[PDB]
Formats: sequence, C-alpha cells, structure tokens
Amino acid sequence: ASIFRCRQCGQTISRRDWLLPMGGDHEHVVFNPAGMIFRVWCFSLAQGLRLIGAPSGEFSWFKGYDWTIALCGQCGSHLGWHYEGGSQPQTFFGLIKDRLAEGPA
Ligand SMILES: COc1ccc([C@@H]2CNC(=O)C2)cc1OC1CCCC1
Ligand SMILES: [Zn+2]
Repeated sequence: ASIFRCRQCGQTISRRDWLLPMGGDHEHVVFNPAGMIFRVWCFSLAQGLRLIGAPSGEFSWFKGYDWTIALCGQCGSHLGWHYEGGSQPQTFFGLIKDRLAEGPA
C-alpha cells in the first residue's frame, strides 16, 4: 500500500510518501456548488495526470490557491485538481481518494 494508481485503468499517479499535511491533515472533506462531496487527499507531487485549461480562483477550497482540473493522463478519469499560485507550498495536488487504488510499489 505505498503507491496510488488510477482506480479506472491502473495508471501510476502518486505515492503515500508524497502525501502532504495541508492545514494539519492530508484529508479534507469538501463540497462543490453542484453539492457533490469529495474526500480529497493532498499530495506534494503526482504524475500521470493531464491538466486541463488554465487556473481559476473561483470557489477554491484552499485559500490563496487557483485550481486546474486534473484528469488521469491515460483514461481521462477525473482524479482531482492541481493547485497553484499560493505560498508554502506554491503548488500541490488534491486528489479524490475513492478514484485511486492503493497497493505495492
Ligand atoms: C467535478 O467538477 C468540479 C468539482 C470541483 C471543483 C472545485 C471547486 N473548488 C475547488 O477547489 C475545485 C471544480 C470542478 O470543475 C468544474 C469546472 C468547469 C465544470 C466543472
Ligand atoms: Zn485512468
């Protein structure tokens, strides 16, 4: 259980070692304006994604950060968001926990 793959296709995405304690915890439970709930895990780093469009501040769940949608690079599944434009760290990834599968390296 040290690495994370896309649950839908197996693409390698991130690692447990890359989890990022944001505001005290790597886990945040948040809602979008369409009322969908997400269990978001924060990572310092991820790979195998494809970032779509340019960043937006609108409805950002993390103060001072702008988001871009992050799809699985391989299958297109929506895995989370890349955050940028902030401070300490400047950037990070918020990934949806139930869209990842955890397993050996
Ligand atoms: C599942 O969709 C989405 C769900 C959630 C957000 C978040 C709101 N606050 C954040 O920190 C990002 C953006 C989305 O993408 C939208 C942009 C255009 C259509 C959908
Ligand atoms: Zn995938």
